Amino acid sequence: EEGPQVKIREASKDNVDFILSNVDLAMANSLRRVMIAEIPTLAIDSVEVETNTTVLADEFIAHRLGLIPLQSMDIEQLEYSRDCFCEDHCDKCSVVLTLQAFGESESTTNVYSKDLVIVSNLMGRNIGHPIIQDKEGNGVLICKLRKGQELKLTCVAKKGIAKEHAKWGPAAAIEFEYDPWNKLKHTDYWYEQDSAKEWPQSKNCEYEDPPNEGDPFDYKAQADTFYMNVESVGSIPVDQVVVRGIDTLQKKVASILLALTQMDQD
Amino acid sequence: MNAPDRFELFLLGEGESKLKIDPDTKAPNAVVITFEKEDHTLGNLIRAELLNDRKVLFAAYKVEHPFFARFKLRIQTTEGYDPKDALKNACNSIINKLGALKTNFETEWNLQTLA
Amino acid sequence: MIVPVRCFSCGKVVGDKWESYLNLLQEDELDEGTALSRLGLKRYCCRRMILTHVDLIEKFLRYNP
Amino acid sequence: NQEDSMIMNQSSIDRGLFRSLFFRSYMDQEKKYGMSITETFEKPQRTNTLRMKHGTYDKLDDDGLIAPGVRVSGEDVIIGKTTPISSKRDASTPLRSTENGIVDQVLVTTNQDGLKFVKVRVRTTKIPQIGDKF
Amino acid sequence: ATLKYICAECSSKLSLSRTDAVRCKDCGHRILLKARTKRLVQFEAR
Ligand SMILES: [Zn+2]
Ligand SMILES: [Zn+2]
Ligand SMILES: [Zn+2]
Repeated sequence: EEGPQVKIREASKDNVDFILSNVDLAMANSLRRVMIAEIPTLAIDSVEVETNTTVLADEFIAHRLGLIPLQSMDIEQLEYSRDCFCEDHCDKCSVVLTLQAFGESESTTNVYSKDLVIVSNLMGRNIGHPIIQDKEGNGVLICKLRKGQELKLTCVAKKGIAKEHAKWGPAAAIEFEYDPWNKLKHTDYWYEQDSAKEWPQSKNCEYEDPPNEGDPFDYKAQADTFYMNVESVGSIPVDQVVVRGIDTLQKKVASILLALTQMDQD
Repeated sequence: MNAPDRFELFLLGEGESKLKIDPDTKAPNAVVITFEKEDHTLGNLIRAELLNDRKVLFAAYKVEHPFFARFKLRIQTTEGYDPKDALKNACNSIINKLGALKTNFETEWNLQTLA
Repeated sequence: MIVPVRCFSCGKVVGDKWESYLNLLQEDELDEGTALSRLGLKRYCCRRMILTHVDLIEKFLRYNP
Repeated sequence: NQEDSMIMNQSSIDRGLFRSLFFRSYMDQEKKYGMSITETFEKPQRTNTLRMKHGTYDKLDDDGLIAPGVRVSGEDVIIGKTTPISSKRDASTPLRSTENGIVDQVLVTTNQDGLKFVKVRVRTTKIPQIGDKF
Repeated sequence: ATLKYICAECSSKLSLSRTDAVRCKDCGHRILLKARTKRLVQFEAR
């Protein structure tokens, strides 16, 4: 189109291999990071325990519950408990799930992420649904129990980003590479005999012209074209984990102007 | 125990401003801006861009010490050109480039098939 | 000791795959090396995760109240 | 990470990496005196002596113990007990001043000579922090 | 409705008060535990 262009190589529901071209490494990275850390998302963040007889101790379970991915499509229309005006929390800032399990089965009964039960009005919006990608559709085996083992607790998912704690990160691994044929000389291969021989070529050597002796050293040579691959956990559609990345970062760079403004009044 | 609160990494504490600009006395026409509750993500980028305005004589930034979410940015510019502005532009540019990158990523995406 | 939800290293969900992996072994009679590859556990950060977990919880359950 | 120190991935520590549990067990019995003089497990107060502790006794039930779900801390009393001597001199057991956590399991038994035997168990999860050793 | 103590083996809500013997109504097993609290305990989820 106009500035930094893209060209999606393969693409699925969980990854988005693609070529970010004609950008600044700084920027490629800035985004890279923003994806991992500052994208809003929802997750369980408070666990009230009424009853537990499992073998796993309270907080043990509680810990896990925070990692069980949750729905976050419309997260951008749910407020941060801290900014909402309720004495603590409301449907306007949070989702509430439930979990009650009993060892009825004569053989090890299973508690799964699917057993969660939203109880707050989802005010009509995609949010708080125990994301499942499991084959049988039970996803995340929370825990197991024996005979008369019971487990009753309540959850309260709120907004929050990865910097506050990882359980809010949506990203989870991101492939980042550039200049497969060390042309900018941004590295110096260690070797016993031959660099080229001992150090594997990357699947990206293709998409870029090989070096070829003779030629002098391209020093004015900068670095555009980055072979990234943004995976996802689900809470958000792999595409989003890149758009919202792109956006979030944008807003930050934004606020800095806005700041320079109020600061201009005096 | 002596652990700082996780959110302090991004929530401006009672009475702090993202920016704070102090005029570097060492050299002429150059300043030092302190970015509170921010890090490399933002910094490195505003430093890069800032490094194009050919009217910008100097630009660099550093994170004081890991423990603290914040960084100082020193920008020095050609006479009659005030750096505050230089920062402004470099900011906008980044936004504009990102916006493009967005439309464009969306373009390619819409024109795809999942499996 | 119950499967870890998500990989310590990269965060990629892994709490579900426990049971699948265990059958792609006992049933499907496959080798770990790939039974994992099958469950999409590409790079080692996630691999070392499943390949190593020691589901002690079972021995635990096997007690009483 | 210089000088035999390392940097540890925060994210990993979050997703779990290296958290552990930690139990501790305080214990107590009802002294007996040949000429039938015994101590007791209760939630006392004033009653002459005041020779008691400083930590909240509240978290204490009437058997002089803490219910198992309770979150304890500072020096709250984990066990109420009094000694008779001539009326209410304390003998309760506060939580180790430096530790704090959650009561995990209480239990009351008899000890051969039929006195009241009891052990409390507090549990804590300790996440890897900066000064930690590996 | 309510309880207090329990049996280490034959897990069965029990309880009593002072000098009521420290055994169970069936298993002599002179041990006994104390059952959770009414008070609901809350936990951070990180
Ligand atoms: Zn609210
Ligand atoms: Zn991994
Ligand atoms: Zn019994």
